[PDB]
Amino acid sequence: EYKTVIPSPYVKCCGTAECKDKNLPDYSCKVFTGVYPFMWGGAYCFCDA
Amino acid sequence: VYKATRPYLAHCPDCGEGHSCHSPVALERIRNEATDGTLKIQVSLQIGIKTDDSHDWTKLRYMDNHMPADAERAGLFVRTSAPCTITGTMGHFILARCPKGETLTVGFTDSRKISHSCTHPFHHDPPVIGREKFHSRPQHGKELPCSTYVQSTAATTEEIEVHMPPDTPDRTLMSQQSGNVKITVNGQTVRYKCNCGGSNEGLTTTDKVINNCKVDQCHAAVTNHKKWQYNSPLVPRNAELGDRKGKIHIPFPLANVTCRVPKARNPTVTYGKNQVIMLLYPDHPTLLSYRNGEEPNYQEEWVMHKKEVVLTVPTEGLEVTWGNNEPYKYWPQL
Amino acid sequence: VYKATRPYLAHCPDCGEGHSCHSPVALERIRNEATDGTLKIQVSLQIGIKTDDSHDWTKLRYMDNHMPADAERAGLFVRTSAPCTITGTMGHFILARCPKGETLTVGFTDSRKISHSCTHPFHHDPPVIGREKFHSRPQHGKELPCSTYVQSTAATTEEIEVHMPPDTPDRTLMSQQSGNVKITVNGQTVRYKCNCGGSNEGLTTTDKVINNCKVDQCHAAVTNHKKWQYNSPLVPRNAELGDRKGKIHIPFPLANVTCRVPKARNPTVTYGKNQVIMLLYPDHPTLLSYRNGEEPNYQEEWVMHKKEVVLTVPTEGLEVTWGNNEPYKYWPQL
Amino acid sequence: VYKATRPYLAHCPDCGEGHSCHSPVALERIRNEATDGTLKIQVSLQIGIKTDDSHDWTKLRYMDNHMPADAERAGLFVRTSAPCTITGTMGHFILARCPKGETLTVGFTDSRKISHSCTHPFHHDPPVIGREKFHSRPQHGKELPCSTYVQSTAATTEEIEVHMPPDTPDRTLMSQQSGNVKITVNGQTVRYKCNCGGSNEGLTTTDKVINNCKVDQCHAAVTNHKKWQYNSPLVPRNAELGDRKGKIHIPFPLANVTCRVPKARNPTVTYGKNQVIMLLYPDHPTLLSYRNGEEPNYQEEWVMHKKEVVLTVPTEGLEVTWGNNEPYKYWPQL
Amino acid sequence: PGQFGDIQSRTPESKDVYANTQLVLQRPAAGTVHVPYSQAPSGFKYWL
Repeated sequence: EYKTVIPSPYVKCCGTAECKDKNLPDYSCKVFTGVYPFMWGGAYCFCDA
Repeated sequence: VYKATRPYLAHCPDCGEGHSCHSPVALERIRNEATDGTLKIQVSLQIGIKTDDSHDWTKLRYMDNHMPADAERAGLFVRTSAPCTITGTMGHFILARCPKGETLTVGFTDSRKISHSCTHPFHHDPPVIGREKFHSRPQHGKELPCSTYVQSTAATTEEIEVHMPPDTPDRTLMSQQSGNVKITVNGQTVRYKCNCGGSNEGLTTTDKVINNCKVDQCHAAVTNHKKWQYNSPLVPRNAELGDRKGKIHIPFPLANVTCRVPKARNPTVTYGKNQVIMLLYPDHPTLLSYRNGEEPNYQEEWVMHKKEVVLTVPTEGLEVTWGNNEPYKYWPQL
Repeated sequence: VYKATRPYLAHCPDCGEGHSCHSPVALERIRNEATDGTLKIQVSLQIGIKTDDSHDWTKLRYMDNHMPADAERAGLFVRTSAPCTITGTMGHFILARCPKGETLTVGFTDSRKISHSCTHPFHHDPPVIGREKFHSRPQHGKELPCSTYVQSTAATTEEIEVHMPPDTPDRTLMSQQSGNVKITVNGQTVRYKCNCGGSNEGLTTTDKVINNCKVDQCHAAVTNHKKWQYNSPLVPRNAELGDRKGKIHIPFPLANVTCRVPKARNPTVTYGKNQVIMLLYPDHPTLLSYRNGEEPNYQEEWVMHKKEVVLTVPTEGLEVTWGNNEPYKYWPQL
Repeated sequence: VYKATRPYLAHCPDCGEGHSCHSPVALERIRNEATDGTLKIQVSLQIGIKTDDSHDWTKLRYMDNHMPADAERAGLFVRTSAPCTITGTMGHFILARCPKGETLTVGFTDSRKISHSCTHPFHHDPPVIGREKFHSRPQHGKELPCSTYVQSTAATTEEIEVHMPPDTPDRTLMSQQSGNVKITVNGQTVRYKCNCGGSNEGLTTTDKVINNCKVDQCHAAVTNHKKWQYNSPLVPRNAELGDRKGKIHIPFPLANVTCRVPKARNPTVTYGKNQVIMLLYPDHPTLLSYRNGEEPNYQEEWVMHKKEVVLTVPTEGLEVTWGNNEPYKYWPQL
Repeated sequence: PGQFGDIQSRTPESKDVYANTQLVLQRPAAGTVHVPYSQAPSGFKYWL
């Protein structure tokens, strides 16, 4: 049986993150734009867009 | 190890009545590799540890908004379609024996009551160990190889990834002075970002002021660097540091053990021309399997109640297995 | 409105262990028109109102034999095959999210403890909203039209019929003076009937005496005329007055809202001569639907586990919908 | 009869979490001959009797290691897949109405709390009385013959076998004098065995000494002779006496009674050439049965929801039974 | 993916393993920190 290693996502506030080709089995990387995430005490990022 | 680690708040899709929340009892991962049916559940809180890091089995520590708080272990519950039997608890891990279900819920009680629960969709229907679907575990029976998560507190084999925390958002950290932004740290590490010029970074251990900026243009979140947290996909990564990782041993690892399985009673056997007739009287669901030579033609059926079975015995021979009993062998007379 | 209305005792077929009783928690009607699965339950008692008519969410009022009494809201419970999640309570109405069941039970606790429950046969298995059978409600998902009973206290649209009460039988109202029947009203409206001549009717607001009659030959019951009660088929109509009716607005009306849902993963797609092959890997039950031109030939199946599907793609085209995902369109190459 | 009998400790395969123990609430036999679904459960303890032999319905007596002790009747519980409804308790016997299950658990609470339970594998799914699968028992309905275990305390018909005890191990009976083994009887019958020469048998009513032997090499157990105990296959037979047996009457015997059952609505009937068409609208599961002449060809089906049935009416005639309704008779026109 | 050999390890002690599991990362929910994904179920569990 396989196992899916998912680390903490890199939320780049006020910037654009870059995916690098890693030599790992079933390696998947995706950068999502227009993200505005929230934590318990409000928004995690200073920027709206 | 709990002096460096801490309980945390993470995303949960169902905190009650299908509504999402920043849960102090958030579900991370449910492990079901144990053939005995035992579930290894990972949660955002820490059981058996107090806020002062001391080990106490009657206590539980969870993230209460800004800082961790103590809760009772008796108030901790695990349920699927009905309540589960908790077999062991230590830190982020829970061991439970659950009935058949489609969801998995883990909850607790604070100090001022207020029940916090986290529901995740999880198909639980553990496969049968052996050839008999029984309810309670017996003292005596056939010894069959099975896997379980050991009840032992000790952490020596299995592990999890840990790193410095992210940022609990809190808008109360910022105020208007008088038409500018004032960030009051209160002896904590606060990560701030403002939609204004000059200074808008950090990670600060001291109070900061942003002149000619509005309170709505700014974002504040509890800072850190002094503590460790599980590398959770439900909590964001620390932006300042790179791919900095730590690792800690975890309790209840999976190991090869023995499972005791019950049996049944030998059926009343009657013979015929190249055939065998068995009057099966099962007290519980019992697996009935049979095979022939070159063409075995394997057939199986779970016998629930009183059933008469007519089986053809070929010249090569017929092998019949009735539950946990040793296989019966039949041959025709020349 | 609760100054005019009152909680009451009505017939229940099962008050515990299959035995019928005059229940203070009697079930009137169970409404299940809400597509989201929410049940609107009508009961004989009144939740959120005290005996003095004042509104208090922590309190409950029920008919305690002769007069109404106060009870705790925390002690109120709703269950089918397992306990339900109560989403709202006001007067005779309860909103609940229940698991799959064949019966519906609503109960509470008095003052001197004593649990009162009412069980009615009710088939509860709410239909799936969308094309995915999920457990917990998500924050983000596809917006689909659904109906629910609103959580709001306000009563402006829906209504129930009300009228002056029926009759609570009480033998303590009658006594022998000295070998005749004495009916002592005690500032109430009492309906009496005696198996003797002269006067045996009413409905009286004053004390009445029946000469040369036995106490066993008479029947006494407390009415009312000053209060209103739901037009219940489990309570008799007032014989004196005709078809006199009243009406009151009720909380939690049914309304059109939006239900959030999730989606599945895109299957590994392989093509062939006028056909499409999909390797479906569902994590939970997922609806698979497809249609062709003039003859659409609609077909649907709930996919539970790993299944390979071979679908014929006609010249006109084939539309395939896999769970909550947007429909896939397929056309053959010329 | 309880002055001669006593509660006892016996083997139980599951005392909690699949572990075997010497249980004070051990299950002996579960009787399910009652067609109404009532279970007659036999246990190792005695309900409604105190240690001083006096009858008290609020009390329970169980074997507390060496001597019997008092416990509360309120703490006594019976459960299968969910809790059962206890209908009667007296001595070793419990009457219970249980939901569908695969195991049977009977438990209680001591004095210093400590819950004791005994789980046995038992398939419980009681058959339907009549032709309708209902939940709660009605006041009015069709009178059908059924069997039950009567609620009455009185013991006049049914019986159980009793005899002098077997063996209760007690290490306090032996002491070192000064480096040898001293067995102090204390006016009881004690069975002793020592891993030393000379004398190591009995069954003694007097004090015995074993010279040049260690206390760890010896085994002591209280026999008894003054009390009676149920002839339990979970407790050993008294070795000294032969096949000496006693017998006592037991409460709640099985008897022929009447069970009240319910019914439904006449379907919309349409006729055709040698056939009958019925549009069935059931509110709950309803049994539909039919028969023809010389060849009746009996057929039956449980109707759950809206279903149209097409039945062939032969020249001899057709009899159709829809639930608890009187059978409908159909004949073709000449 | 979803078949016998979706994950292949030369020896049970091997560090680098082969993997072909239909792992596809999805866009996170509005204002939510999580990593949603769609994945072919265990080939070994399927083979069992």
